[PDB]
Amino acid sequence: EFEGRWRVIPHDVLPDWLKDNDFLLHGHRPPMPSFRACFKSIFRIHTETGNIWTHLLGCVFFLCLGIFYMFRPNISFVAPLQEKVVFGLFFLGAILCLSFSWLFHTVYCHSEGVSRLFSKLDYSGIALLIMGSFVPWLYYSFYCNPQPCFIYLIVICVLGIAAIIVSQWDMFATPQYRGVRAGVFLGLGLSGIIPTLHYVISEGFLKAATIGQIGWLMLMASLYITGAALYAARIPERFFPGKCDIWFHSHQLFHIFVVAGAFVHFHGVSNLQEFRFMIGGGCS
Amino acid sequence: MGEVLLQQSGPELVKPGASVRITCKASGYTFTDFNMDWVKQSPGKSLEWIGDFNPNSGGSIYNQKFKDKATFTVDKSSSTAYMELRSLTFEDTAVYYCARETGTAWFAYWGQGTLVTVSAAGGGSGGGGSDIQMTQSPASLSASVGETVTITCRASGNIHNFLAWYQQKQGKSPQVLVYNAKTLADGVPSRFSGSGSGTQYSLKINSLQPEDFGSYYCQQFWSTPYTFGGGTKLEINA
Ligand SMILES: CCCCCCCC/C=C\CCCCCCCC(=O)OC[C@@H](O)CO
Ligand SMILES: CCCCCCCC/C=C\CCCCCCCC(=O)O
Ligand SMILES: [Zn+2]
Repeated sequence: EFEGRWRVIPHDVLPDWLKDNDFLLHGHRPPMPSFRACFKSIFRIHTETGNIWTHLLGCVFFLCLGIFYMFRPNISFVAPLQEKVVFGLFFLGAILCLSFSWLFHTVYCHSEGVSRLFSKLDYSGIALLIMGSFVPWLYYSFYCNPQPCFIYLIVICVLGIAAIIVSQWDMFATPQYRGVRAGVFLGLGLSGIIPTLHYVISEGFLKAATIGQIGWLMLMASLYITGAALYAARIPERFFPGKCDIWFHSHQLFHIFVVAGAFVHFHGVSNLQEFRFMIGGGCS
Repeated sequence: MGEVLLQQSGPELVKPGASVRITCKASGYTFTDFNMDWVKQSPGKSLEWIGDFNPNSGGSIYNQKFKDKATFTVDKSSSTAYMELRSLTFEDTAVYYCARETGTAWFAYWGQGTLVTVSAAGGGSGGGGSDIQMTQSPASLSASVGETVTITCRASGNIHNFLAWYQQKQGKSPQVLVYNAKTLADGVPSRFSGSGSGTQYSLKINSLQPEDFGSYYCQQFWSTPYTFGGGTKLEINA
């Protein structure tokens, strides 16, 4: 259409607030203070196309997954209300995290204010994803051990809330603090070792490894570290600046890792639910 | 290069019914990266959008006023843009500008201006008005130095904050002050402040200075054809 006509612009002519990655040389969206232009750009080819769709498609998937999970027969669960509320808080975190991100990337070029407000929701989004992922996992791991289940939930809440407070800070969004962000969110997810070690100390090596806690956790931690390293080190556009502007840049690859990582986590924690079903409720 | 410069051909004095080919030499950037626009300003009158040309694609979009009168060509090799005006009449006596678009059609860089004078001293039609009407208030004002002035722009339809403010000194090309309704352009003093939403926008100059006199224009770049406001003549008594 002949309304809100725009063109992809080189990195150099971007305002300071829109200059995030110096390695993405071309294909940027010019600052357009119209949500109309912003939401149509979802159907255009630019630096954020991949970013929008990865978490736009992932968002509907987790929503349908969340919907279907809730409608699961109450027969398949030992405590259908409890397990459904624990899985619910994970989907609440997954859906919110993804919805915030694809919305942020869509409305990224509106204004300095819109970017500021939406970037804050984007970072806070991830902290809700880490907090939400812990709730079902911590619940199944500390099923017949209620005191640590409760303690560890508070530490994740306080740390997650701290990560939400840290994301509000304006210096936090600067490209120099990219490393700080990567470390902050890595620390939050990597806090998984405290409950794991407690679990391993009590359940046993064989018992923790029998159940795929380790197989699943090494993979979790791998995605967590391989995933943050890409974000912080800006691979592969660090080498190859240009040619990676539209496809397969670090943010795009990282976006794929969030969707992939959240699905794999759901799969691991859905197995714990299935095992508990075979075992039944209570303890020896 | 060091600076983005748009440089056009020299003044033209033509016989009625002739044809002129105006040149715009673009330097300081990748020529193909941005659209180039052509703007006509008749003597003592506001700016009119002739059309835009995409140097990469080679695609031209024309204002229907100039659909028959103007043609856009390029030379990606010499980094020049051209505009051919044909079957020239007395009405065509105007200064024609090339203005470079950035992402959105607000003009950061302007050509010096080529004057086409149509004269039969050596031996047709009219101009309309379409789609988004830009209304500027006041048409003229005069304020003592240090005073605060507010200029408004009212669009016939919603332009979605795709509004730019220009200042024009006597016999010079307009220079952008504000783009995207509130964003302040590079080198423009903090005195200029752009505010507005929907169809009603305003420009406020605080503690006006002797350099502040000139003509102020507002441009809408939401819909095509892009339109300019009638202008505000600002005189400084001091
Ligand atoms: C589970 C997540 C669900 C998220 C749902 C989000 C839906 C949003 C989709 C489409 C919105 C289309 C945008 C249409 C709205 C444009 C607003 C506008 O007029 O903007 C210009 C103004 O800034 C100036 O007047
Ligand atoms: C539960 C899903 C885990 C999947 C692995 C995700 C990668 C590791 C997590 C966090 C470290 C990177 C955080 C980047 C911070 C900047 C915010 C942003 O993404 O825009
Ligand atoms: Zn993102």
